[PDB]
This record gives sequence, structure tokens and C-alpha cells, in this order.
Amino acid sequence: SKEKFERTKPHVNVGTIGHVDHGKTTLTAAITTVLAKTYGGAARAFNQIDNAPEEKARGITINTSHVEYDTPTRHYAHVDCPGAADYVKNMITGAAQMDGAILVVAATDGPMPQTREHILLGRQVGVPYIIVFLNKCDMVDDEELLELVEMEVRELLSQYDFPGDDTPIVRGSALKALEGDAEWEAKILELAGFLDSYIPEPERAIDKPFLLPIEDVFSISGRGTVVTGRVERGIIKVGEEVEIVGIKETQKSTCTGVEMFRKLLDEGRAGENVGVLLRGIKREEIERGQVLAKPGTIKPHTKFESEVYILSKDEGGRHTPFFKGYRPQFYFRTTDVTGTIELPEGVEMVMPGDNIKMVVTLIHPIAMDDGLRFAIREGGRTVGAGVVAKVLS
Amino acid sequence: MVTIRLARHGAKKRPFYQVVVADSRNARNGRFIERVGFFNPIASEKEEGTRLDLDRIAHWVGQGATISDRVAALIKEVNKAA
Amino acid sequence: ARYLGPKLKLSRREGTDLFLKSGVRAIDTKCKIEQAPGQHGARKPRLSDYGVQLREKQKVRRIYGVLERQFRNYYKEAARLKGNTGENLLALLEGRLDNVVYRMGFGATRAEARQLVSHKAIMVNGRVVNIASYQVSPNDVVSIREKAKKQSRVKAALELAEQREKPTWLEVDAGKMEGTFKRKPERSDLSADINEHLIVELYSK
Amino acid sequence: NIKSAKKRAIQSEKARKHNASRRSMMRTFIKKVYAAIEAGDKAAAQKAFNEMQPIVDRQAAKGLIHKNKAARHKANLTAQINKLA
Amino acid sequence: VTSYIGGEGHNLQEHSVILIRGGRVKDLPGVRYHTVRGALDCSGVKDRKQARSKYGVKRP
RNA sequence: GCCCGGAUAGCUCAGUCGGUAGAGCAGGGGAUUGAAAAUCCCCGUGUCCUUGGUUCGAUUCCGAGUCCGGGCACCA
RNA sequence: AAUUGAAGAGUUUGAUCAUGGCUCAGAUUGAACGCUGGCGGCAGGCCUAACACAUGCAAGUCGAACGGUAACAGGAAGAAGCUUGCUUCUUUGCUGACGAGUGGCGGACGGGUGAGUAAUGUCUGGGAAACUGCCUGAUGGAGGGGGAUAACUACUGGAAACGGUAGCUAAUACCGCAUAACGUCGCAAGACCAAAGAGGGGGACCUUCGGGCCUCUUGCCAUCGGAUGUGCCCAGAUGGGAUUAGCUAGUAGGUGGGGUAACGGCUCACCUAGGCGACGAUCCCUAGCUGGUCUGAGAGGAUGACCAGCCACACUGGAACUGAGACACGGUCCAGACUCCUACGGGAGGCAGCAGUGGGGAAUAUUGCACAAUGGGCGCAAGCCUGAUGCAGCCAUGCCGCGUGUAUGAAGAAGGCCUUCGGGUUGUAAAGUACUUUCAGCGGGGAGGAAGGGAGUAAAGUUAAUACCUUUGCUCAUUGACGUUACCCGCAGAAGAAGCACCGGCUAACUCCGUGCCAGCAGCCGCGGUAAUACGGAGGGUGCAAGCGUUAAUCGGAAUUACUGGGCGUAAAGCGCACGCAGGCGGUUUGUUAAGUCAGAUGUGAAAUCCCCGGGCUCAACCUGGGAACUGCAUCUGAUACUGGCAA
Ligand SMILES: Nc1nc2c(ncn2[C@@H]2O[C@H](COP(=O)(O)OP(=O)(O)OP(=O)(O)O)[C@@H](O)[C@H]2O)c(=O)[nH]1
Ligand SMILES: [Mg+2]
Ligand SMILES: [Mg+2]
Ligand SMILES: [Mg+2]
Ligand SMILES: [Mg+2]
Ligand SMILES: [Mg+2]
Ligand SMILES: [Mg+2]
Ligand SMILES: [Mg+2]
Ligand SMILES: [Mg+2]
Ligand SMILES: [Mg+2]
Ligand SMILES: [Mg+2]
Ligand SMILES: [Mg+2]
Ligand SMILES: [Mg+2]
Ligand SMILES: [Mg+2]
Ligand SMILES: [Mg+2]
Ligand SMILES: [Mg+2]
Ligand SMILES: [Mg+2]
Ligand SMILES: [Mg+2]
Ligand SMILES: [Mg+2]
Ligand SMILES: [Mg+2]
Ligand SMILES: [Mg+2]
Ligand SMILES: [Mg+2]
Ligand SMILES: [Mg+2]
Ligand SMILES: [Mg+2]
Ligand SMILES: [Mg+2]
Ligand SMILES: [Mg+2]
Ligand SMILES: [Mg+2]
Ligand SMILES: [Mg+2]
Ligand SMILES: [Mg+2]
Ligand SMILES: [Mg+2]
Ligand SMILES: [Mg+2]
Ligand SMILES: [Mg+2]
Ligand SMILES: [Mg+2]
Ligand SMILES: [Mg+2]
Ligand SMILES: [Mg+2]
Ligand SMILES: [Mg+2]
Ligand SMILES: [Mg+2]
Ligand SMILES: [Mg+2]
Ligand SMILES: [Mg+2]
Ligand SMILES: [Mg+2]
Ligand SMILES: [Mg+2]
Ligand SMILES: [Mg+2]
Ligand SMILES: [Mg+2]
Ligand SMILES: [Mg+2]
Ligand SMILES: [Mg+2]
Ligand SMILES: [Mg+2]
Ligand SMILES: [Mg+2]
Ligand SMILES: [Mg+2]
Ligand SMILES: [Mg+2]
Ligand SMILES: [Mg+2]
Ligand SMILES: [Mg+2]
Ligand SMILES: [Mg+2]
Ligand SMILES: [Mg+2]
Ligand SMILES: [Mg+2]
Ligand SMILES: [Mg+2]
Ligand SMILES: [Mg+2]
Ligand SMILES: [Mg+2]
Ligand SMILES: [Mg+2]
Ligand SMILES: [Mg+2]
Ligand SMILES: [Mg+2]
Ligand SMILES: [Mg+2]
Ligand SMILES: [Mg+2]
Ligand SMILES: [Mg+2]
Ligand SMILES: [Mg+2]
Ligand SMILES: [Mg+2]
Ligand SMILES: [Mg+2]
Ligand SMILES: [Mg+2]
Ligand SMILES: [Mg+2]
Ligand SMILES: [Mg+2]
Ligand SMILES: [Mg+2]
Ligand SMILES: [Mg+2]
Ligand SMILES: [Mg+2]
Ligand SMILES: [Mg+2]
Ligand SMILES: [Mg+2]
Ligand SMILES: [Mg+2]
Ligand SMILES: [Mg+2]
Ligand SMILES: [Mg+2]
Ligand SMILES: [Mg+2]
Ligand SMILES: [Mg+2]
Ligand SMILES: [Mg+2]
Ligand SMILES: [Mg+2]
Ligand SMILES: [Mg+2]
Ligand SMILES: [Mg+2]
Ligand SMILES: [Mg+2]
Ligand SMILES: [Mg+2]
Ligand SMILES: [Mg+2]
Ligand SMILES: [Mg+2]
Ligand SMILES: [Mg+2]
Ligand SMILES: [Mg+2]
Ligand SMILES: [Mg+2]
Ligand SMILES: [Mg+2]
Ligand SMILES: [Mg+2]
Ligand SMILES: [Mg+2]
Repeated sequence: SKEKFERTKPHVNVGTIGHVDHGKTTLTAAITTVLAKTYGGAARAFNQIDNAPEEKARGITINTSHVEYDTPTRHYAHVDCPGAADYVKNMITGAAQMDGAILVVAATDGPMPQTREHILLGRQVGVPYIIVFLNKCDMVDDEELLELVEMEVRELLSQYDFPGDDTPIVRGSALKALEGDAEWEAKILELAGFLDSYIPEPERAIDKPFLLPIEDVFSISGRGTVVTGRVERGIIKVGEEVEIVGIKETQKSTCTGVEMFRKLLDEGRAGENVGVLLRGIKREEIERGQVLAKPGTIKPHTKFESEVYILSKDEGGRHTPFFKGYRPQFYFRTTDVTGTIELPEGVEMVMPGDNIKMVVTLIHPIAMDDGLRFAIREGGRTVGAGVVAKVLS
Repeated sequence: MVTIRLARHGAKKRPFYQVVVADSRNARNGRFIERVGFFNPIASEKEEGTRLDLDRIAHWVGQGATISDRVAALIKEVNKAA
Repeated sequence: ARYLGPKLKLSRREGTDLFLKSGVRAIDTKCKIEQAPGQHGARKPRLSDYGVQLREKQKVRRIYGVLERQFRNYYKEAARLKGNTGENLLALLEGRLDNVVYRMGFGATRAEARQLVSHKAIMVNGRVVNIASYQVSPNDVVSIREKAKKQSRVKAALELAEQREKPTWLEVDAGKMEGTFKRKPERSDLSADINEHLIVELYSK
Repeated sequence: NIKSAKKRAIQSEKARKHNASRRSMMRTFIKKVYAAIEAGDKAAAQKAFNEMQPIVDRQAAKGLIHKNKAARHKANLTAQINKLA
Repeated sequence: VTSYIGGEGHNLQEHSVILIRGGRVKDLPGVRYHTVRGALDCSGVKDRKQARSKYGVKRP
């Protein structure tokens, strides 16, 4: 916290996606070192990304570790999700902010079970565009075998609603480009070109009132409690009133300071990932899941009508009916919450692969409006997405 | 150093300066030997406004004591024969 | 600050006319006066020593429009002052501006006189005053400014002052809506009904 | 420290070297008189006394020694000389 | 200490962090405190229209 | 953010390694009493913490939560 | 013009009167909590961990201390490019200014916090053996040289903090020499002791053209002063415990030497074996003290947040140094603990200054703006410094003011609630017609806080002088953080603006349903067992109302620790009974006596706070002028009945 971040170049929220032990932290670490040397960004290393006793004794990503690197045209803000079966909740918070993704497949193994589950989760939340990166290559010195894997990735995307053949499948090692090989360094500089060319400049909302869903809370020793998250809409100013709304109850506060990757900001606008400092609030009372709205706009609710689209075996969901009393997990913006379903009159059962309305009573109150969407999950697998119809409370 | 100076008493936005003889080291509203009238800059053309005992100033200044920037003006204000 | 509720209900609880709902009309006889405080008005009170003291205080409050925190501070002032404590209480209550404006005739009811004072209509010694509790010292000249003077909630109300007793201690011009508060109010002049003795008891303990 | 008025530290150190040199000098000329005292005439003590008498007053006027200290140091030491010798 | 839990129906079970005020009951021998309702984890009693400063309940 | 443990009728507890839930104490109904106790005659009075799956069938097999318990970390 | 003040009730019983606890009504708080919230004014806002701290920020300042024009910006003698005044550029204290660092003076104040401390402290009243910087009264002097020594080079050590060697240089830093006296010492004669120049301007004379010389300003050392300080000493007062009874060896006192600014076991050396203690030493626990605050009719009881005086402390323990003054909050040196840094050699730092953090907790705020005023530091001044302060935000946390319409309004409408179904009641409440526009919303006028400083101009002082300098009028240009200020005017229009306790008795206020010793209430007595005024809900009522209750806390009521003001035959309470030391108390007459006693006198009883009368915020809180008050305390002079001494 020292340098004022000057607002040059359009901000793009990027993140990696992939299977476990399949290239991801190494991919980001290579992007950090390569873009530092040629284009003249900040250095950093692979050690600073993933850290602590829990992510070393095993050697896996559990929390969402972020990076900020720059190119001539645009400015990027990377996110490394955990990619594993047990940590799928905190993966969704990183994936929700992401506009243009970097999928990671491997030329040795190929497609894996969670590579399918990641892409299935992304569309229901909000991932318009996606790029593939074959992160091994050099392990198999053969032209025929490597190109057979390229064919399999186009099938995954085209089956599950995407361009498929139009998506640029770049190839190359991360470990060779990390240390400094001239042929492999330039092949990741080519991926930087595809991030600019393929993914467009995302359209932000700088008009409708201020909102900020919290992905993860912090406690800076000196200043107080800080809350990170993408500014989903509107603008923030250092001094304005900020009514916290969500789980538990509803608190009043003021914005002490906005920052972007340990650098100051006056006007933190919509689209970019910023960490807002609060006035006289503790680490205990503020929870991961709540939202920072402008006073008077949004109101907390725990009962709502919604036209939910349940999925069948073809898309990816259930294969059996269910009566009232069913309690799955609802993923609104960032965090999950349980809720009992109440079906309408003249509706005995809910078959899979059907379009119906339903009143859902949540256990906690969460803020919502008419137009918002979510993705239901239960039993380590998806159920179906929907859209909010009417507020009831 | 003993000095004849204003103490500043009164309410917020409505001050009332107790002109007073105290040591320089001592605080604004600290100890003093004794007072010597008062000053008020928010009286207007009415009965009362400012006071200054001219006999006590001749005692302290005759012995040895400084007169502050504002109290120097109040000795000019009362005049000798004007 | 004020009661702002059913006014004529408060006259039935005490029984006597508190001058609340007086106005342009002379006498009410349009509320079942005396024998209907609430639902159970057919009931008759036994009334203890605390009761008789409390009902007297409660009556003198609602006549002048004063609340207990403000009223208790009026009592403490009377205890300090010399002479009879009872006659000093009523002297201070009469010394309010909203009460003096009511006695002048510039206001048909006391709530009208209170709001007429509040809305920058009442002037006194050339100074505009908005406070009902303004303690009016003797030898004053209360008056209405030319904006509020000769409007249609004053000339109608001033005709009621002809029917009224008209106190000795003050004078009214009734030409250019001008007033003259002459001296302080004496006990023997006003009241002649409401008890001062019982209120002095209640607060002494 | 976090101040540019640390000049007083290096000034006081530069002072106390200068101060303690003259301080010690004074109290050896005093001890030189006490060497004559015990077994000596009004001559060995007096010559030593007339050497320290000018130096102790010059110290007293400087402000290192406080002139009352000098007033003792002559008086209380002359009482040794005048009585015994 | 032992604290009397007022109202009809309560949230407490084994643990749960609760605010305690003073006030003997004059009924149970030894219980010399009252558990405050509304404060922290002991929530308000359901459907109490009259007297709701005691028992920590809001307006309808 | 993640690792673990805990939850069986109103309270205190057996139960199981797939066959449709028990024990004691309590409580309810009837006769007596103004009402109880005892005395006499009859009753489990259950969302096996909640909810889905593997099964013809699950407290007991496997997921996902609930609040609570304790443990380990990150620091715009 | 300065005191006009004292209430009771419930509760032992079948009932009574006692005794006696328990409970309640009232004030108040740095309060919290729960339910609710519109504004303005003035106050307040870590009581617990004196637990731990990231970040910024709280003390600097002068060229009027002298070299150096070390940097930077102007001018001026001269130079080089060429659009010969447009540009390149070396010297120059002649001005503006201004250094890593040497001096002068400040940092010891101002701020913060109560860990310790039960007497070293604090309070009140006296006292002799002291010093006191700048401020300032007075009397003299203010002589002339010396060496260094940082800057500044050089060569070097280091990651850094931070050096080292060898040279050169100035002074109001430092040291001797003359010169001294009412200063110092001695019985005297004597001996001895000090300093610094800077700053503006200028006629004659004098110029080696360095200036001498005059002159004003400031500035400088010696002494008797003054004031404010500060140090020390004694007397009384200043919490609880005897289930703490004997403590004390530099302990108590002397003589001598040392030491202290000063007296003194302050400290060594003998000498002497005393000093303290039932009018409580020692030991133990708890505690900053006071003005005051709260309460009380008062005597007292509680307390010592905020405002102010004193002490004590500054990460823990210790020590001294520099200074007039510290054994030093934001100095030094050691050790310790505990965080940071590192090139692993070694070095940093101290929030019980302001903000903020975590933590503890029932619980307490912004990492704001300003030197415009008020003092504070240095300054000739210009200014610069300031989390002292003055504002602003936050928080119903207090105290107080105004709001939330106002008249008329019968079909006594509708709907709710009760019922003897006749009707009553919610209720002139509501709906309508007549009428406002505090405060909020918007746009304009707009004070008072600002006294001074800057330039110029005439006169008076000052001098050789119409010059500078010092003073006084007198013109111009100005100086505001608060600030869309206080206040005023208009604009539109019922527009934006009410809860929450209680309702058996004490204690103001009733019925109906639901439940049936269950669920629950409660401050005491107590309510609930199928007709509940006490439980839960409903309508009605009562009291408070931007507050209301609940909890805790202190006094009060409690004459329930009783001095004023209680008791002890049987209610709690006469030792089982004597003798008796200290202690308390003492028949009666005449003296004296000044201790009690009283009477007067003097100084003191800090200011605020309190009480009385005034003045000012539109009013009140709030502020403020005067007086009384500060019930006392010490001495001085009397009275001499009563108390006491020594008497007869
Ligand atoms: N040889 C080679 N090895 C690779 C390459 N990319 C990744 N790896 C290996 O995979 C390891 C990195 O695994 P990650 O993908 O970071 O594991 P992760 O973070 O759990 O992955 P996610 O679950 O996607 O978050 C490294 O230890 C590499 O040895 C590559 O291009 N070449
Ligand atoms: Mg990873
Ligand atoms: Mg692995
Ligand atoms: Mg002050
Ligand atoms: Mg001064
Ligand atoms: Mg009020
Ligand atoms: Mg310095
Ligand atoms: Mg030394
Ligand atoms: Mg020696
Ligand atoms: Mg030596
Ligand atoms: Mg020696
Ligand atoms: Mg010196
Ligand atoms: Mg029966
Ligand atoms: Mg019956
Ligand atoms: Mg039983
Ligand atoms: Mg039974
Ligand atoms: Mg009794
Ligand atoms: Mg009885
Ligand atoms: Mg620090
Ligand atoms: Mg500063
Ligand atoms: Mg600064
Ligand atoms: Mg400086
Ligand atoms: Mg400077
Ligand atoms: Mg000097
Ligand atoms: Mg101090
Ligand atoms: Mg302060
Ligand atoms: Mg503080
Ligand atoms: Mg304080
Ligand atoms: Mg003396
Ligand atoms: Mg000095
Ligand atoms: Mg010389
Ligand atoms: Mg010289
Ligand atoms: Mg020489
Ligand atoms: Mg030499
Ligand atoms: Mg030489
Ligand atoms: Mg040499
Ligand atoms: Mg030389
Ligand atoms: Mg000198
Ligand atoms: Mg002498
Ligand atoms: Mg002599
Ligand atoms: Mg002589
Ligand atoms: Mg002589
Ligand atoms: Mg000299
Ligand atoms: Mg000077
Ligand atoms: Mg001078
Ligand atoms: Mg001098
Ligand atoms: Mg003895
Ligand atoms: Mg009393
Ligand atoms: Mg405090
Ligand atoms: Mg002292
Ligand atoms: Mg120390
Ligand atoms: Mg010294
Ligand atoms: Mg000290
Ligand atoms: Mg500090
Ligand atoms: Mg210091
Ligand atoms: Mg030292
Ligand atoms: Mg602080
Ligand atoms: Mg905090
Ligand atoms: Mg300034
Ligand atoms: Mg000065
Ligand atoms: Mg000066
Ligand atoms: Mg200047
Ligand atoms: Mg500073
Ligand atoms: Mg500041
Ligand atoms: Mg001034
Ligand atoms: Mg009740
Ligand atoms: Mg009933
Ligand atoms: Mg009730
Ligand atoms: Mg008493
Ligand atoms: Mg008794
Ligand atoms: Mg008796
Ligand atoms: Mg007996
Ligand atoms: Mg007895
Ligand atoms: Mg006996
Ligand atoms: Mg006895
Ligand atoms: Mg006996
Ligand atoms: Mg006897
Ligand atoms: Mg005896
Ligand atoms: Mg006797
Ligand atoms: Mg006698
Ligand atoms: Mg006599
Ligand atoms: Mg007397
Ligand atoms: Mg005094
Ligand atoms: Mg006083
Ligand atoms: Mg008063
Ligand atoms: Mg006064
Ligand atoms: Mg006064
Ligand atoms: Mg006076
Ligand atoms: Mg006395
Ligand atoms: Mg006396
Ligand atoms: Mg005589
Ligand atoms: Mg006599
Ligand atoms: Mg006698």
C-alpha cells in the first residue's frame, strides 16, 4: 500500500481452469516470469503464488491465489482456483469473477473427469469465453500422438455449448518456459496474443447502483478488516456510506480505502477486483457470503419465487423425482446456502429435465433482485440453474 | 517568565478571555498569581465589553513581566487621556 | 413535545373544562362530559391521597401543555424563588409565550396559539420568537408581523376575546393586532378554581 | 532516535570529555594539599594552596563548579592549614 | 452460576454464548441471575406482542 | 478457506457390522379429590440431527448440509 | 442581594402491640443492555490488559554566531556564439536565500497515565541552612592572545548503521595572560576570581582604500535586587486488620573528617546503647492525594471520571552524564525480556503523546482540517513549528429547546370491542371544508469572531545631519481553518416527521377470550388446581414520552452502627465473681494561671464547582460579572465564670 494505481488500459478478469496435478500454478508462474522480462512488468515467482503448510506438505492448491500482470494493450488480473474435488465451493468464487478463462488440458493424459465438471460449472455461473492450453507436450516426443488430444478437447466444448473448433488451442510446456528457453518462452508470449485477440473488452456496468459480493475476508494488522471481491456494478468512492447486507443481519459502515493488489484507488469502478477497508468492524461478525451495497437499494430476503430449470442425465443433473422437503445447495453470487423447496398447487412431483417455478425457503437471509441467477448443486455434482421471478420475504 | 496574557474560557464559538498574570511555562488555563479583568470580542455597542485594572499592570510591568500581543492592544484601547 | 391526540378525552378524565377544544364555538356539550373518561366511565373512583395529588398535577399540565421533565424543572425554579411556592408555579406557567398569546386573543385555542408562536408570526420587543416556553418578563410588547397580520385565522379568533373574561394584567389594542404585556400575573386575578396546594405536596417527597 | 536534535548527544559527549578533564585536574590540586596535610609545615601546604586557589575560582566562574563549592573548598581547607600548621 | 431463562420457549442447548443480567427469581433456591433474551445467541421468544423489551422481540 | 469429531422418543441410555427401532424413568387417559400424591385400571407418547443416493427394503451402507465442538493456516 | 428545611408503605400473626430483618417509592452515573428513533444548542466519550503494536504524525529554531558565495535563484565586471543584446558563460556576500555538520538557546514545558506509594507522598499552618535560565531594577566593567576542531579535500573500513588516517579553516563552542571590587576567604593584613561581539546608517577627519572613527540597536561578563520557581524541615490531619506484639544495628545520639546549591547517618571514623511502640511501631491487604463531585434537612455517608493544584511513572531493572534546573515520555550507557532488519560481521526501536490495530471486555470515536485567533518554543522582524489548542466527523452518552399540524366538523358515518341486543364504547377520534409553512428541501442577500502585519506619507524623538533608526497620526492594498457560517428574505405545499413500560395491593389504570399448580410471571406480598384484574392474546385505560424501560452502581428512606439520634429483666445484648495497673472521671474554699474555653484582631482558606443577585446565546441547559461562601488554620491581644496545672 503506497503507489497509486493509475487507470490506464482496460481491466480484464482472467482465471485458469483444470484437473488436479494437470498444470495450473506452473502455467500462471510461467506467465508471471515471461511477461515480466520482455514487456517489462513486475517479476514475482512460483513460490509466492501457492504457500503455507497446507499447500506444501501435499503440494496442491486449496485457496484462490491471485496475480496481477500487464501487457501492452490490456491489464490482467489472474486467479488460480484449487481444481480438486473437495474444494469446489471456493473454486466457484474465483470462477464467478472470471470473464475469459484459460482451460488446461495435458497432452500426456488428455481429458479427465473434473475437466468436464469445471466447464459444466462455468456456463451456469458466467464464463462467456474460454482458451485451452496443452500443458505438457515435451513429455511425448511424437507429432501424431499429441494432435489426437487436440481433437478430444474440441469435442468437450462443442458437446457442452461452445464454439469448439474456433477456440485457440495453444501448446507448450510451463516448466521449460519458467526457467528460460527461447523457443518455449516465445510460445507463451503467443498465448498472451490470443488473450488480446480472442477475448473481447468486457462491457462493464457504470451507471446502476453500487454492489460488491465478498469472495474472502482479510484482517490487516493496523488498519482493520478488509473485504475482497469484484465490483459487480456501479462505482465506489473513498468516503461514501456502505450498508452491509447478507447473512446474519444488516450493518452500516463507511469505505475507508479501496485498493487493487496493494496499490491505492479513489474510484474503484465495476469489473475490477478490489479490496475495500471498512470502518470499525471486526473479523468475526463479517462473514464470507455477505454483500456491500449502497444504503436503501437492496434488501435481505429468505423466500423467493424462481423459474428453475432442472437438468437431466443428458446435460448433467438428476435422474429421479423429488417431493417437497428436498434441501440442496444454492450458489447465488459467491457462497452456498441450503433451502427447502415448496412446489405450486396442481404439481405432484418434479421430473428431471423440466421447466417449472418454485418457492424456495432459505435457512439464512441473502440479498437478491428480480433478474439474478444461480446454480444448484448437491452430492458432489450439479442439479440445475435458474432465474429469480419475484421477491416474497 | 511571568506574563500578562489571555486564558481563553467560555463555550464553543463564544469565547471569553480571562486576562491573567501567570508564568510562561505554565499552561494556557494553568496556574496564575492573580487575574486582572477580562476581554470579550462579541459585546457590540452596549453597556459592558472589556475590563483592565491599570493599577495591577503598573505593579507587574514595573517589577518585570511581558505583555502579550493582544493585551498590548487593550492598554492602547483604554488610553491615557483619549 | 406535545400531546397530539384526542384532546376532548382529557377534559372528561379530570371533569372540568380545560379550554382545549374551545375555538370559535363557545361551549361544547357534544362529548358526554364528566361521566366518560374511557370505556369504563360508569365506574366511580375511590381515589387515594396519591390520586388527588396526581390528578391535580395532571390537570394543570394539560391546561398549559407542559410535559413532566419540563414541568419538574419549573417546580425546581419555584422552590429557589422567594415567597409562596404555590403562587410561583402558576406565575411561571402564565409567563409562557404561547399562554400569553392565548390570553391576548390571537389564537382561538391554546394549541393554535402554540403553533402561531412557533411559525414566526409572533414578535416581541422587535424580536421574532419561536419558543412556546419563552419566559416573558414584565413590561413587554408582543405583536404580530405584517405577513401574518390580518389573515384568516386571527380576526375570527380575536372576536372570541370579546366573550372571554379578559385579564387585568395585560392590554390589547385590537386595531393593528398589537399587544402590551403590562405586569406580572397575580394569583387572585386568574384561576379561582384549580388547586396549587396539592401539586406542591407531590414533588416535596 | 528519530530526530535531528540528536546534536545534543554528540555535543554533551564532546562536552563531558572537556568537562571531566578540568574536573579531575581541579581535585588533584586539592589532593596535593591533602598530601602536605598529616605531616607538613605551613609552607608545603601553603604553596600547594596558592596553586589551587586561582584554578578553583576560574572553575567556579565558568559554571562547572558552583561557587559555594569553591567557598567551602577554600574555607574548609584553610581550617586544616591554620589550625594544624 | 445458574441463570433462569425467561419466556415460553428458548434456543439454549449445552453451549451457546449468552448475556447474563442480575435479578433473583424468588422461587428456585439459589438461581440469582436472569438470562437476557435477544442478546447474542439466546434469540427472542416467538409471537410476543405485549412487553417486548423484555424477551427481545421486534415490531410486527 | 480446509481437517476432523458430536447428534437415537420429554430427559438418561442399549441398539448396528441390511429385515420395518428398544430399556428405565417420566408423561397422558379413566375411578377417587376442589386439584394433586399414593392406591386401582390402560397407553410409546419416535421427522432414528436434516436431506438425497446404492438397494425390493437403510437408524445401521455412501454423499451433501445444520449448529456446535476442537485443530491449522492466509494477511488489500 | 447572598440558605424558606426532616413524610412514609408493604412484609412474621386467626387477630394485636412490640422487636427486627427483607422489599419499594426519590435523587444520581464516564454506565451498559433490549425495544424504538426527527432536528438544533453545550458538554462529554477504554472504568477491563501500566497487555501487545504495523502505518503516518506530536520540537525545533535563527545568516541578528563565522567561515564558507559547499547546493539553489537573482543581479553585477567580463566572455562566446551570431536572430550584437538574442543566447553560451568565468568570476562576484552586493541582495534573495540556505546545507550531511560546528556553535547559542530550547527539548525538563506543553501533552498522557495512575503501575507503584499508607508517608519519603498529599492537605492545612509554620520554619532556616538554600539555589533560581531566559524576563527584569541598579552599579561597573565588556583586556588581549592561543590551540585545536567538525565541516572541507585526500587516501581508505563497511551491506547498513556508521567510521578511520593525514592534511587545511572560522567563531558568541574551548583555554591561559592583564584587570578588578560592597564578589570569595581570613580574627585581620592579604590572596584569589570574568567576558563576545554582532546588527543599520553616516559629516568632518582618516583611508596600507581591510576600513578606522561616530552613532543607535541588540548583544555580552561582576555584584546587592525583584519576581516567579525549585530543594529541604517540623506540627497536626490523611484507609482497613491485633486471627499482625514487639521491631530496629547506620539502628538512636555525639565528636572529627569527607560530601551536598544547602541542613542532616547524606556518608566513613571512633565514642555512647539508645530510638520507636497499646495516643497501634513492625508486618499483612487495599489505595495516587486534594479542590471538589454525588447524596443528605443537617451531622455525616459514599466517592475522587470530566475541569484545575501537587506527587509518581515513561518496554522491565539499574546507573550516571549534559545543563540554572533531569538522575531525563518521543536523550545517552549497560543488562534483561519482545518484536524487526542483515551481505550472519553486527545494527535498529519503544503509542500510559494523536489517530488506528489486535486482544481483553457488559461496554467508549476520525489513520480529518488549521495555524485565522488564544498562549508555547526559537526568532531584529517576514515568518516557521505545534495531534498544546481551535474546529469538523462519529455516538440519544448526558442536560435542554422546538417539532410531528391548527380551528370547524353528527350521518354521533364505517370498521373494532362489550352487551340487560334497548344500546353502550373506540370518538370530534376519522373523513371533509376553511387556513399556516418553525425545522427539514432549494435559491439569493449576509454580519461577528481580525487584534495586527506590508508599503507609502507628514510630524515628534534621535544625531554633526532635512539620511538610517524609535514613536505617532494618516492613505492604499490586504490577512478566516470553522464556511454551501450565525442571521435575513423569498419559493412550493398536510406535504418529510411516535414510540414502551405498566393496569391484584404497595402505586395512577378494566373487561373478554386462550390455558388449567401446566405453560408462565415477580421489586416485596404472592398469582395459575376449568368463570384468573397477577399467566398468553385481544380491545380499552394509566403514566412517561425522542425517549422509555431492564440491569448494576452510591447515598437516601435506615433513629437498621444511633455524636446530633438506639439499646442490654423476658425480643439480639450484663463478663460467673472479685482485686487492680495504664486509661476515663472526680467533693469543697481561697489564691495565682493562661493549656482547654470564650472574645476580638491579623494574614491565610488557589481558581473553577456550590449557594444569592445580575449580563449574554431568540429560550434553556451552557457561558459568564459581582459579592457572599471557603463551617477552617496559624499567630497576636484580652476575658477569666466553668475545665486543667501548681498552690493555701
Ligand atoms: N514436465 C512438465 N511437467 C509439468 C508441466 N506442467 C505441470 N507440470 C507438473 O505438474 C506440477 C504442477 O501441478 P499443478 O497443476 O500446479 O497442481 P494443482 O495446483 O493442484 O493443479 P489444479 O488442481 O489445476 O489447481 C509440477 O510439479 C510439474 O512437475 C509441463 O508442462 N511439463
Ligand atoms: Mg494451482
Ligand atoms: Mg500430488
Ligand atoms: Mg487547554
Ligand atoms: Mg511571550
Ligand atoms: Mg425533551
Ligand atoms: Mg540537526
Ligand atoms: Mg563522565
Ligand atoms: Mg587522576
Ligand atoms: Mg582517575
Ligand atoms: Mg584524586
Ligand atoms: Mg556551557
Ligand atoms: Mg370428581
Ligand atoms: Mg371444580
Ligand atoms: Mg410424581
Ligand atoms: Mg403423577
Ligand atoms: Mg410484620
Ligand atoms: Mg397470614
Ligand atoms: Mg512505531
Ligand atoms: Mg507535523
Ligand atoms: Mg513535519
Ligand atoms: Mg530543522
Ligand atoms: Mg532551518
Ligand atoms: Mg554558551
Ligand atoms: Mg508535568
Ligand atoms: Mg486530550
Ligand atoms: Mg486516553
Ligand atoms: Mg483523558
Ligand atoms: Mg538565603
Ligand atoms: Mg543557560
Ligand atoms: Mg580576542
Ligand atoms: Mg580570536
Ligand atoms: Mg600561549
Ligand atoms: Mg603549533
Ligand atoms: Mg600554528
Ligand atoms: Mg600525526
Ligand atoms: Mg591557522
Ligand atoms: Mg564562551
Ligand atoms: Mg563575604
Ligand atoms: Mg569576611
Ligand atoms: Mg575589617
Ligand atoms: Mg577586608
Ligand atoms: Mg575574551
Ligand atoms: Mg536577541
Ligand atoms: Mg542587551
Ligand atoms: Mg545577559
Ligand atoms: Mg530509653
Ligand atoms: Mg437523614
Ligand atoms: Mg481517563
Ligand atoms: Mg514536596
Ligand atoms: Mg530509565
Ligand atoms: Mg552539572
Ligand atoms: Mg522526573
Ligand atoms: Mg514515544
Ligand atoms: Mg525527551
Ligand atoms: Mg552518558
Ligand atoms: Mg492513542
Ligand atoms: Mg479496536
Ligand atoms: Mg505556517
Ligand atoms: Mg524569543
Ligand atoms: Mg523576539
Ligand atoms: Mg526577510
Ligand atoms: Mg514536527
Ligand atoms: Mg496536522
Ligand atoms: Mg494576534
Ligand atoms: Mg408482566
Ligand atoms: Mg377464563
Ligand atoms: Mg399482565
Ligand atoms: Mg443512617
Ligand atoms: Mg434497637
Ligand atoms: Mg427500648
Ligand atoms: Mg428465649
Ligand atoms: Mg435474651
Ligand atoms: Mg451478673
Ligand atoms: Mg469481655
Ligand atoms: Mg465483677
Ligand atoms: Mg472494684
Ligand atoms: Mg486505675
Ligand atoms: Mg486528671
Ligand atoms: Mg471539682
Ligand atoms: Mg496573665
Ligand atoms: Mg477565636
Ligand atoms: Mg498556598
Ligand atoms: Mg474558590
Ligand atoms: Mg448555579
Ligand atoms: Mg460566578
Ligand atoms: Mg467571579
Ligand atoms: Mg473581584
Ligand atoms: Mg484549631
Ligand atoms: Mg490556633
Ligand atoms: Mg495588659
Ligand atoms: Mg487574672
Ligand atoms: Mg482550678
